[PDB]
Amino acid sequence: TEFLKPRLVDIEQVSSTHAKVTLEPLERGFGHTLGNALRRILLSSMPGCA
Amino acid sequence: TEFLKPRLVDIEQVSSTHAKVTLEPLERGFGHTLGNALRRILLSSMPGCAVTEVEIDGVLHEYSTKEGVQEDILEILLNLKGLAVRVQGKDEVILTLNKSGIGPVTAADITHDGDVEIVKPQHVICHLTDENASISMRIKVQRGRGYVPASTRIHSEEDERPIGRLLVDACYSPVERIAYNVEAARVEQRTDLDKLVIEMETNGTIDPEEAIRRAATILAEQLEAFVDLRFDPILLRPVDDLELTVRSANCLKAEAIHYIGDLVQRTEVELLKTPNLGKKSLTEIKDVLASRGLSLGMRLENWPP
Amino acid sequence: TTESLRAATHDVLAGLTAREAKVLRMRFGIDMNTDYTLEEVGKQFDVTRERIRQIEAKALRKLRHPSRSEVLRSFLDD
Amino acid sequence: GVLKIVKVYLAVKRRIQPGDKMAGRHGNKGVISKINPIEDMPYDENGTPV
Amino acid sequence: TISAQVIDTIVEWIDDNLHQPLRIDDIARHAGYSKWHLQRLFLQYKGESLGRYIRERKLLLAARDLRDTDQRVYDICLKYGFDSQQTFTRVFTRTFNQPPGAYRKE
Amino acid sequence: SVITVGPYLRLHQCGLPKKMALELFKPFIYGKLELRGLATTIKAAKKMVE
Repeated sequence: TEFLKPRLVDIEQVSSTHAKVTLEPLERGFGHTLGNALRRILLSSMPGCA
Repeated sequence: TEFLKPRLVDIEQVSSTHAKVTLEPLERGFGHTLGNALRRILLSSMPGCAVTEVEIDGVLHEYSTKEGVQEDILEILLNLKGLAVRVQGKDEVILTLNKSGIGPVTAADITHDGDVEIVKPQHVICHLTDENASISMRIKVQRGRGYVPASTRIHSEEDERPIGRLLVDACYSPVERIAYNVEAARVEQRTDLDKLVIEMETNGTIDPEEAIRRAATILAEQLEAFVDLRFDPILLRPVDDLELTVRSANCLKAEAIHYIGDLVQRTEVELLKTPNLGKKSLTEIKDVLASRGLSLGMRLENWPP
Repeated sequence: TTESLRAATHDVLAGLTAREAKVLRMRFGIDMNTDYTLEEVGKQFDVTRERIRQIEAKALRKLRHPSRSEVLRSFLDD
Repeated sequence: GVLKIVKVYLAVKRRIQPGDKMAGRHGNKGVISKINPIEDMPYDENGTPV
Repeated sequence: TISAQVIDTIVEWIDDNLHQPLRIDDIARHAGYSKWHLQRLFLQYKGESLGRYIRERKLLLAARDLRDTDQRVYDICLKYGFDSQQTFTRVFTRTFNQPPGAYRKE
Repeated sequence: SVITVGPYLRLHQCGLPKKMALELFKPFIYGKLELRGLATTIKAAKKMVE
């Protein structure tokens, strides 16, 4: 068990409302799963006032 | 707003090695994503030990035949490909095969061990038609995850193994069939919420609870990245404790010199001319100064400790 | 390979002494048409043939030094 | 004019890799585009992934 | 301890030095010793002149290179200190009373 | 070489296997090896590439 550990590198801030975040490569099937989890958390159960 | 919900109680082992585990608590909008993530990590992040390296006596290569064997070497290897072994104590074990007589030689003939467990004894391996000759082999079972092809393992091995050691493709995926279904659970107050029936078919390799725990551990380890991640001491030694010759430490402390700074401030070719030291001390002076990034007549940055 | 080898030999001869490189070029024939023998190099430079032999041997012994042969050891197979 | 001839007959596995032409009986000729893991493949409801 | 450990350095200098000859001016410099640093040693510990001891050391060192089956006989004496072939020939003739080839064949 | 079915890149970029430059870019490999000096000679650089 020697899975690779990610490391944040680029957090590029183009504007106050946009961001390009580069997360280091991991084993296959992990990046897409993490992206799906992130988008689901942010667009399905994101707490906020309206 | 907040919720913990201690859950995941499961003893379902009905009629086979196929568990029906319900996953909870699940919030509205997380079912499909949670199920897909769990399936991904249970199919990718589950290590398993199996047949990796075998050697059969009296066999030159895997493209030959053996007297008294009904099948071929390739068929025996393909049959051993679907064999799982449970190892608890160590990670690398060596099993032996010793079976004589006429009949189907199965996995039950392999010499068992205290920590080595066989999944099924009826796993057909080969067949012997004559009792004159027998079959014997040594299987080296190592622990690993993912999948290692033969073309990479043949290059990663730096030492050349002797003739007769066969190369076996080692599959490290114990989970093959798996699915998840999202249904509505019976809740006392918030009738909005639901259960996730997760079905899997493992060859008795990893327990469902242990598999879920390892999957959650791997997920937490790969998630914590977003949570957590946003002078030379031998130079200050005196002339006596510098591990030099005897005459290089006794004569220097007699001319008002007791530190390396007073020695490096003065010129070497002008100070070594005193009839108290020797010409060989220039070698030690060079080994002390030029080997640590020092020049002639330089000034030290911070000489006091 | 031959071009790199001859360039390296020319650089080594230029880095060494003048008369040593001249004798080595007149004996073996580096950047020279005719390959003179011992007596020819002698009659050209110095009548004493033993001095030419000593110069050639000293040049060979200096070329066999490890600090200067570390770059020529790579051409051992060629 | 030949003294000896030594034939080796070297056997190679040559496993499946992207770049091989595959077809069927009706004639659906093509090529192996990529080898994606079993996780990144579509699947049925119960037991048969694609 | 004689002249602050010159014996422990002379052997090291002899073992590590090249075929450069050893004389008063050569050796005394970075040897840590004066002419008198070495005269007392050569008189007490050795009791032999330098020209004979150095020649004997060179002969004992070349006794193995002659058995190493080397074809460049002219370079054997040069790689060990003898700057000329005639000097090494005379030294060997006065020491062993045998021709160079007679001992090289053995 | 054989074709492959997958973008895997942008418009003005294409995907090539390690070998193509394994056999075609070796002169440039030797040149930039002699440039930085990571190899002793060209004859040794050829063996290091092999």
